[PDB]
Amino acid sequence: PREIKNLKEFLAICSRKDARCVKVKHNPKVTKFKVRCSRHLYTLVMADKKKADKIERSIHPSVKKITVTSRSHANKNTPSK
Amino acid sequence: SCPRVQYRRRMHYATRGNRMRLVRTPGNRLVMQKRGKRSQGPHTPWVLGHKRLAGTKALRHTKARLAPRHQKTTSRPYGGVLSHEQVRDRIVRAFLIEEQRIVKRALKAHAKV
Amino acid sequence: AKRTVKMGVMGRYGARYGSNPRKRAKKLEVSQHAKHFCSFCGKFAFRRKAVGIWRCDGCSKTVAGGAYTLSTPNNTTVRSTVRRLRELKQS
Amino acid sequence: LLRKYREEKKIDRHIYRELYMKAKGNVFRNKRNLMEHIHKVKNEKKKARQLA
Amino acid sequence: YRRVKELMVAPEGMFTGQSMLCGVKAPLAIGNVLPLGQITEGCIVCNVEAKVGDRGTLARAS
Amino acid sequence: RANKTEIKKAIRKLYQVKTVKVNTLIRPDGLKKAYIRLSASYDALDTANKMGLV
Amino acid sequence: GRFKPLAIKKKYAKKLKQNRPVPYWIRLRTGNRIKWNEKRRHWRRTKLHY
Amino acid sequence: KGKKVFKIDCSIPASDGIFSDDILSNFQQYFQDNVKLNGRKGKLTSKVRVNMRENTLSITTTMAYRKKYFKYLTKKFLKKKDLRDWIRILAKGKDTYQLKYFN
RNA sequence: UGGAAAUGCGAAACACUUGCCAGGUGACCCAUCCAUCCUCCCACGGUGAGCUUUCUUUUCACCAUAAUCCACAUCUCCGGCCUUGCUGGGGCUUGGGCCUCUCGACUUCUCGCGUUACUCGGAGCGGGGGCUCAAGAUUGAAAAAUGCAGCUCACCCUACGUACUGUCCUUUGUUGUGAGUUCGGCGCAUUAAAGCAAAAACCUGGGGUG
RNA sequence: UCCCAACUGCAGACCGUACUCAUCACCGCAUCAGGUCCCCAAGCAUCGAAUGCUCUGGUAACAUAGAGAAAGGUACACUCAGGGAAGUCGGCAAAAUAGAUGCGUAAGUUCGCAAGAAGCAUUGGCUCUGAGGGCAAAGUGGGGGUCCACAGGAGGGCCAGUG
RNA sequence: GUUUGUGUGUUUUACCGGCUUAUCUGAAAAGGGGCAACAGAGAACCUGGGAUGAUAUUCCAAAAAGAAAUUGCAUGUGGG
Repeated sequence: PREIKNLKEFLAICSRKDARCVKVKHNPKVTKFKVRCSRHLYTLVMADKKKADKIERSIHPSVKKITVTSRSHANKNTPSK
Repeated sequence: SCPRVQYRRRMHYATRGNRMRLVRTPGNRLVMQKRGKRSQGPHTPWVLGHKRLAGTKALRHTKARLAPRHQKTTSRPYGGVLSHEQVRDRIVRAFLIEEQRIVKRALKAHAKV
Repeated sequence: AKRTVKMGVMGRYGARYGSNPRKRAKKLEVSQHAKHFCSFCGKFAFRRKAVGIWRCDGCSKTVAGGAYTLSTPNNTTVRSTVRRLRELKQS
Repeated sequence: LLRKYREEKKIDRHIYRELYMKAKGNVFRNKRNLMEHIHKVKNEKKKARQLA
Repeated sequence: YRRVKELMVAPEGMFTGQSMLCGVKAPLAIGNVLPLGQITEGCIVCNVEAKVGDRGTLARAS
Repeated sequence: RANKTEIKKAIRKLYQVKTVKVNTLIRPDGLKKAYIRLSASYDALDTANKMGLV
Repeated sequence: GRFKPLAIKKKYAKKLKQNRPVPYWIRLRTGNRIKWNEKRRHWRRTKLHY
Repeated sequence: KGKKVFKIDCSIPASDGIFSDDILSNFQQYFQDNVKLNGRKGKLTSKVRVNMRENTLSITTTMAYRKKYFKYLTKKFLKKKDLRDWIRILAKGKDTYQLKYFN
């Protein structure tokens, strides 16, 4: 995963042509925006809610993003009962 | 035991080229991994070796393929493999002698006429 | 801390392996290990490796000059001999 | 001890080295002694100074 | 660069690889290689041949 | 005897599909077993009962 | 040992299939002198060796 | 102000007046008491301090301390007063240790 | 293609050839202690579990992977606009520069020694590379992992949910690496090759033939 | 010149793979106390992969067994009075030897040893003490707290407030 | 019109640069054959998995397993 560091630079990524996926992580502080691209998951690390939102807003419709999320249930099963 | 401690490759031995080094895991366990090959390489030149380079990089044989030239680039001729002083020397030595050689010819050149 | 009355290194063999030998040996221990002059760099630091294999610490020069001590009289003499003779040979 | 002293000036170099060797042929026989020693010697230099 | 090598059989202590220029058009440094005949009697040579084209059979010991 | 490749060519053509990946081995059972993930474009169970596999 | 060539892989395979009760359906036929699965290999007796 | 504090929710058994027909009083007295002593026979200590509310006990101290002592203090204690019943303790907050009925 | 220099770089492009590269590029014993990494134990705290009836601070548990950057601030300059510049760890290597140690001295050491005017040492600089770190960042926590617990249709299901918590830090004692054949051994001297970097080379691109 | 970089897209053979690896899977003909190379290795005592118990793990071992307390045996079982090798080919056997510490140590010797030569002496527990290190700030005074300092906080949030 | 700047023509040619048909030149010995290492030398993955009955640094895919690494080869664009 390669980490991305300035907002603009990131925007270019989000439109990388490939840049499959992004994803939003929230933790205390912060929220990581993780982009799924080739060779890596290029990732820009967003603390700030204010800016965060706006940049989050900026998401071109086309944006694939999930936010980091909780117990999905892994979904294995054993095939009796 | 109390650890352990298992083997992550089949050849179990210690071996020269072989090393492993220990880690605490995310599963929080102690664990071997292999710890690669030594700094054998980028010595000086000179006389059974035996010193090392400057700037340009010191590693070992599998690494170099990788190793970048621009990290492998501080330089003067014959001494991309060298750091100053030996090179200074070898310059110097030619230069002068080759003056005296010329001088020698020149000495003899007057004696003839 | 104690350094024996008369045998140096020989302390290793204790009593084993007899006095006359101890004599014979003692002699060479002194010659071979000693630090001995450098030629050009002129200090004594020419140390044996292997079997009389002598590099100068500190001018990093290696001189082949054999056995237990480097350059025999004979050799030297010879060295003169040649000095002379060759010299004469030119002279 | 020596070194720090040296940088402190507490030791002068000649003396520093001397103790170094002296240390090396130890006659300092405990720390306590040595440090003491050093004050005293410094007295001799001061005496020397006063004298001078 | 580009030369001709200069190390083989060991006689006394020059330090290695040295530019000895040889045959009778050798000068006569120690180790230098001159024909024995054209080396002067009483001189002390080492490794003389015998076969000639053997580079020192005789005295090939230490 | 099959090398992986060949198998890959064959099935895709034969079954109108593409496979994300194959692990194979031969057990001394004597047979090569191919573990094939069919792609998302296909469902191995479904596909099973295209064969009419149970 | 750990590894053991394909040929080798073959020898067990071929054998194993023989190391079990003769096909019974056969046994039933007319005039079946048939004692048993004679030649069956085993291991705590009969290592195959080598 | 500087201290370490834990609040002991003793809610369920106190409520049933388990300390011999009480509301937490008797337990308060007992609790301040067993802590180790010397000085020879009849000398007492003065560095830890205790408040009981309507439905809490709070334990505050200037000095830092083992959480370890409480776990004994209660375990050895319930077993000591015959108050063992159906309660079990868990760490509710990193500052509140809770007692519970279950089933 | 930068800086007196040690020594520089997105790319300064330049491949055959070299009686080419004492080029750790493979390559090498043990050996030494020592140093420290690693790991490891102790123990402090602190959490969480579990223990624990006449007595106690008991027990256990308390984590983080490869993989990658190294841009935070000092300082520039605390943010007008921050623009010189991007200056900035430790602690082993060497080098480099200035000064030039001499009445000798320094000098570094556990070790056997050494050094210095063949330039010590001292300062300042350059770099070598175990290591460790550095805003530690990425990784990374996120169902991380771990432990709980509260509830839950239901809790004897279920799906095993659902929801919640907590999930930590100084600190003691073992070992890779420190590169040599690094302490000794030594009538002893510690495979090889494929395998790699570099050089020299320098023919191309900065050209109108004729 | 276009490939002296970049990124990106698109695809990855082959061959191994269980498990055993030994007081039952190996090998002793044999479900054998014999043998058979390699990695890992806690806590405590302590000289310490010792001895020893132990954690962690694993055993809960199995190895026909019970039932039994006689003869004979065997046992890596003891003990013996007085006595002290008479015994015995023979001190075999067995027994006497100890750690450490301190003290101490004859001949001879190839000088190196011989040497734990010899031989003494000491060794608990308790309860104080001593000696033996690292880590800061040379170092200081005066004046100000009738506040002297700022970006930090609390409380004043029933007033017709303001954001 | 100049001179200059810019853009274009499958212009033309000269000249480079390239690339392939193509033609000539053009290497020597313990090495004129090839094997020989299930530990030397020794070229790309890590951890995690409400994960198997019995296998996995191989099973877990796109999103929550993930994150990697490398090769090969394409492609466009970028550097050009």
